[PDB]
Amino acid sequence: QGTVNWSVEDIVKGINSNNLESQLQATQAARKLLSREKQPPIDNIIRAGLIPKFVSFLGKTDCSPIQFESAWALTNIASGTSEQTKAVVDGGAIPAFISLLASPHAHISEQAVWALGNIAGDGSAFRDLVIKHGAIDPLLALLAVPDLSTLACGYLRNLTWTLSNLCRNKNPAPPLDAVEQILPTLVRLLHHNDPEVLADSCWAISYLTDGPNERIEMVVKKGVVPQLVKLLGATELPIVTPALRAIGNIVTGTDEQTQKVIDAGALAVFPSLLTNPKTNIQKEATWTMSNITAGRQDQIQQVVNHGLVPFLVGVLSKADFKTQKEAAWAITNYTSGGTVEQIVYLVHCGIIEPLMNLLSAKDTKIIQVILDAISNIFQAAEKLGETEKLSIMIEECGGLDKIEALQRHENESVYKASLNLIEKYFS
Amino acid sequence: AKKKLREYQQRNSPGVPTGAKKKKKIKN
Repeated sequence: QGTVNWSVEDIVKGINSNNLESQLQATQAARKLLSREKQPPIDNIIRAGLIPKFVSFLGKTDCSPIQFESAWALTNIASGTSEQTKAVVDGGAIPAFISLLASPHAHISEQAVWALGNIAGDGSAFRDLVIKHGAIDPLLALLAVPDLSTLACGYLRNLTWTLSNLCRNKNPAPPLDAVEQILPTLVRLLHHNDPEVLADSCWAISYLTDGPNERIEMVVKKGVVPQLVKLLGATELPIVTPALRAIGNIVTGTDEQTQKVIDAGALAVFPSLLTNPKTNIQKEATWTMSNITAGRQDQIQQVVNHGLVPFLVGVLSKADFKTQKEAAWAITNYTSGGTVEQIVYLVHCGIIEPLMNLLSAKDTKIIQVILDAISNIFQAAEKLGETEKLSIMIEECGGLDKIEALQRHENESVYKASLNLIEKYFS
Repeated sequence: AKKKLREYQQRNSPGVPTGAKKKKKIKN
């Protein structure tokens, strides 16, 4: 009841009082104001001029509670808009929080970890500014223990989450040397058994692999792909989501980097991923499939062997409409790279009729994707004479009507493929 | 050719999941 709902005016009167204990009470009252869930008055606290005082209290080494209270208060200002985070940074909080990482009070260090996570989380400029102030070495030193299990769960989760914000954004991506510094302890967190540490470690890896191939390689050469594939089969949705995002990012790289994903056994998880009831998992799993079917013929062959072509036929036949696109892409890239035997196998699995059904959509971009795929399929059946059988399939499922109704379309690409298709195979 | 996650999520996000960008502390 002592510090429950102070007015900002009372907080200001206490913080300006020349009594350190009065300032502590006012700072705790500020922290409780900033901790309530119904619209905490961050902007009023900023306008009263309290941030420099809070930042100054961070250095009060012989009053450890006012360090904690102002650290917590600043953490929650930094949790708001970019403008509010910037107010914390402009008060000089970054070097003061980094000095607090080494505190003998675990709860104070943890709070400095958290506040730096919020600042780094605002974006790449503050992320790189936290890095330039030297935050990475003291953060990583806090994880330099023989066994992470001796650390308190919340502490470890907070360190993992803040390291992942140092890995996060993309224009620009984090400094190469900082990524190299963090990765080894990140690999270690990826083997820790706590669902939240694992999820945030997968998020970090997902950020690091979202870029050019040299960035994927930094991660892939640390050996994490098998562990990512294991995490891909977790029952915790907060784990599979970033695990799948990372795997999907890695298979956007070279054929060789894609192959490590396949070597690691990832394709065996896809029967359940391509039927997963969370539509986002199923969308991203199908996108990931479309970058594997863009690979080599031996890689397309592995998709066949794992029985994933009926699963693509399934997603094409019935799924979220955005997911059906990814499946259309998966098919068209398959048709682009595959052998003739692999391509006619699509027809044997029933690809034709769900492709024709999707010609009824309005998104111009897929009529392209789809008509390309049937162009490639006709072209590969032609090398075995099976052009007629395919033309009657497309005719019997009402796909012929779609293809020819389509050369009155508002696109050069649509109706030159439409009308091309008709002359060699429908006359 | 392969489509990176930015081309992926160009015709998909907003709505694509990510970790927590910022975190408010409400309890001890």
